[PDB]
Amino acid sequence: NYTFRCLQMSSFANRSWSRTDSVVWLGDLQTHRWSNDSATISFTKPWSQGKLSNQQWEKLQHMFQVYRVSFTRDIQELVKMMSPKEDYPIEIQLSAGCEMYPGNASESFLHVAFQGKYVVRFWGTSWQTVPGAPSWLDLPIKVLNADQGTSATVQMLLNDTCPLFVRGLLEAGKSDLEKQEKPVAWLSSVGHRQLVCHVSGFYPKPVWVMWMRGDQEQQGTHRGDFLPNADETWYLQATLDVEAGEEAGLACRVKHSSLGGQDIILYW
Amino acid sequence: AAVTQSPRNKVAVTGGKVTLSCNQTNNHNNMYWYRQDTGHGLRLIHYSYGAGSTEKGDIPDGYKASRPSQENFSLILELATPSQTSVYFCASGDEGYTQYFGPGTRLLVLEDLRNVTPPKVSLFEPSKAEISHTQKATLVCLATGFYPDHVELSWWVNGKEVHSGVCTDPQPLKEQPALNDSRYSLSSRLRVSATFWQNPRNHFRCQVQFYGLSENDEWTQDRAKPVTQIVSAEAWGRA
Amino acid sequence: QKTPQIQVYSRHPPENGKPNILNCYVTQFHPPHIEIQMLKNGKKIPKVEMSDMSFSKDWSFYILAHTEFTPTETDTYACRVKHASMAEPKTVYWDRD
Amino acid sequence: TQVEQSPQSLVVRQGENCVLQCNYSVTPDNHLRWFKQDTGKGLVSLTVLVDQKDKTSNGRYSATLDKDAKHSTLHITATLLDDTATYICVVGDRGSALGRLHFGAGTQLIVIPDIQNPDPAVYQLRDSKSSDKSVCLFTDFDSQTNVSQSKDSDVYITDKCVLDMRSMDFKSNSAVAWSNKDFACANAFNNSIIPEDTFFPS
Ligand SMILES: CCCCCCCCCCCCCC[C@@H](O)[C@@H](O)[C@H](CO[C@H]1O[C@H](CO)[C@H](O)[C@H](O)[C@H]1O)NC(=O)CCCCCCC
Ligand SMILES: *[C@@H]1O[C@H](CO[C@@H]2O[C@@H](C)[C@@H](O)[C@@H](O)[C@@H]2O)[C@@H](O[C@@H]2O[C@H](CO)[C@@H](O)[C@H](O)[C@H]2NC(C)=O)[C@H](O)[C@H]1NC(C)=O
Ligand SMILES: CCCCCCCCCCCCCCCC(=O)O
Ligand SMILES: *[C@@H]1O[C@H](CO)[C@@H](O)[C@H](O)[C@H]1NC(C)=O
Ligand SMILES: *[C@@H]1O[C@H](CO)[C@@H](O)[C@H](O)[C@H]1NC(C)=O
Repeated sequence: NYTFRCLQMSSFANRSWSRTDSVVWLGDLQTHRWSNDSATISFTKPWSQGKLSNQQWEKLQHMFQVYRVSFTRDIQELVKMMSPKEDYPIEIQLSAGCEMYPGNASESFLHVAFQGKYVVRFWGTSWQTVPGAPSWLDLPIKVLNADQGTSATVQMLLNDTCPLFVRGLLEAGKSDLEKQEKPVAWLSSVGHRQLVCHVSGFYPKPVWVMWMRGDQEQQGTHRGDFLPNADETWYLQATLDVEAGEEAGLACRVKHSSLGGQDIILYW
Repeated sequence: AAVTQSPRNKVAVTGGKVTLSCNQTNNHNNMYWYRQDTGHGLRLIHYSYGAGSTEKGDIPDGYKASRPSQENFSLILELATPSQTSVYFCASGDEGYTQYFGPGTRLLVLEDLRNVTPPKVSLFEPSKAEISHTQKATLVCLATGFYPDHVELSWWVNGKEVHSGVCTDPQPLKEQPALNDSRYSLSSRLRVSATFWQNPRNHFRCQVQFYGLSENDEWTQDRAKPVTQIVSAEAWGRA
Repeated sequence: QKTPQIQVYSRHPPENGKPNILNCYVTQFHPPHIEIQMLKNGKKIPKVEMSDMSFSKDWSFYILAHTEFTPTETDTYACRVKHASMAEPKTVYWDRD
Repeated sequence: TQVEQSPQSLVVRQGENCVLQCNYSVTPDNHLRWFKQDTGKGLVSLTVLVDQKDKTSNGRYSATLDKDAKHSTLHITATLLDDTATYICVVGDRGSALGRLHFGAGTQLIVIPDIQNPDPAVYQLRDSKSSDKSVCLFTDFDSQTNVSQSKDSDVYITDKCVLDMRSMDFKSNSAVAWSNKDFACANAFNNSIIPEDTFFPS
């Protein structure tokens, strides 16, 4: 049950300087990137083209190439239309794609953020502001919705191209997507004292980490955030707060799908 | 969706302040100023997204813009130059792509106004032989002795402008093709039916709208100040 | 403008003498213009690899710096972060654990 | 110059068709518009093409647009005299007010009128306010006659000019000649190759 995401981030420093950079995710694996520096969209996987032919991908990339230049001018021109209401620096962010469900089902989304706040989306056959959005965006919205050609393209991108493409990706990237890498663990410590069970190298994201005395799961164990490694595996740590000289017979048990029922138990 | 431009035609001196204005009652947020020079397309000078906004176009140098209100977008040439001789077009629009254009403003920027001079207009009455040979009568109007070439010749019958049966020289000819600042002449014809000319109640008139100096242009010479003005010539029909 | 959270951690379990990779995860900041250095004993480590910048559901940015390192008894490692939100640069040290 | 037109100029006889190219490199290309501009007047819209492959019509004007080739044509069927004008190609790069319009330099059309029944003559017309000055009007000659400017520079001869008496469906060429400096209408157009059947009255 996977979500495809096209994260775009655009900084407009002043009247004449901007950059637009994109990264693309399928679940928690990167499939593409597009640096401002580059004329073309980069694959970060062997299967990033999906099941699209070369001719289909070139036409798709060319649409984006025209979009990026066109997007840059439009923002610049929308700032002029609104000024002095809003001025630079400005940060535009888009989050777009589709979440895939079993059978043939999917929802597509295209959400826009202005200075870090979600304000606009494409919905149905038009742009609209979401709740909380400042009412001055109604002029930008009226202007964007005048562009009939863009509406029809975006509707085709959201309704048809996204789900079709992502069906292709999941077929093409099944083995990378369904990969199983094993966690490795280690222990450590730092008037109280805090024990730390480190777990690292595991894929996919789901994992269980408890501190234990025998069978007694120490309901007290604080779970950290999922931090990434550079090789598309995950890192997590669980801390437990204890009295000094009370570390005897404490263990860290971790369960994970790659271990095949054979849990890692480390004893202090 | 109508757009108006004033003035329609201006003769100005280097160093002068010229102000081309454009009024628009459509409540369009957006307005645009272009200039058209032979061998180019229209090129964008300045534009506006609303009262208070002015934006630089592709060729803004030489021009200031001014949007005092939703109705008026004014183009200001602070220190005029001969290079700004052009035909200037204004346009307006709402959020859509259509730009609704104005009728155009012709500007000529001279080095000096010393030779500026209005036309003498003469109306010439149809030949008695033409009437009998063709059953048609051709009046001829003749604007002469004028400079520069910014004239508009129009024909009027009983106080109403006529275009049917007219044609005016595509450009005026030079009276002294040697001399650098030669005065011009311009001819025009109005051909009508012999019985129309023979009706003594039809009043014919050739009018030349000459464009020259303003009230505010300084005049150093003895002769009459060659102001923007109308000269006409006039005749009635006869059996 | 929000203050960036920095977290330094090793890929593999840290054994002295053994080659390893040191990660620095910088998160929850905006705007995205940021300067990230990985330090060894205060000196700037050369050829630090950087991930592409990205963001979370709350639109806050994040990025992963990493570099090869072999930990030792004596050597200190850090991640140094300059960003408009902070008056001074912020250094967080590797916990060795 | 992102918008180029061909031909730069062309001359056709009344009733003939003609075709006008416009090629462009503007990106993107939302829509293409064709303007008609009369000498002196301003911009009259003829048609606007919007689709990837599009076709439009407007009476005797028809037009195509192919956005892959980035190319458009304007067909005029059965030219009339009023078509004498500059024709201007314009590409808008957005489907909204955020667009810039990129203008072609024009194609100059001239339509030569079909003079049905020539009756070439040279008449003398007198001034209403002062009947000792006059002009000489060479008129009613077909479009295959050329009118040359004079030998003496004190004599003035304007170039030919067609007028259209609309209620009668009647066109006629004309040229005017005059001089203060022993000037007569029989001698006025000596320097032009005029027909032998030209009528010199009285
Ligand atoms: C301070 C103001 C805040 C602004 C907030 C607005 C947020 C909306 C941002 C996204 C808008 C899309 C930008 C480009 C668009 O305006 C238009 O200029 C171009 C170019 O449009 C022009 O050319 C095309 C031909 O390619 C059409 O002819 C169109 O009619 C024309 O306008 N459209 C396309 O390329 C389709 C791109 C769809 C991108 C979806 C993003 C994942
Ligand atoms: C494309 O689909 C929309 C409706 O789908 C929603 O919006 C998409 C962009 C995407 O986010 C989906 O996941 C959403 O479920 C169609 O919009 C409807 O259009 C009809 C008539 O055209 C109109 O009466 C309805 O109001 C629209 N529905 C909604 C919910 O707004 C749209 O027509 C589709 N377009 C194409 C070209 O396929
Ligand atoms: C954006 C929704 C449509 C999804 C279909 C596009 C599939 C191609 C994925 C690679 C495109 C990368 C371009 C990102 C463009 C951007 O957001 O700036
Ligand atoms: C725009 O901002 C950049 C830095 O973000 C700076 O280098 C440049 O001076 C600015 N440009 C202008 C025209 O002021
Ligand atoms: C981003 O790309 C555009 C077009 O390739 C370029 O004009 C611009 O200068 C680039 N900006 C930066 C900051 O690199």
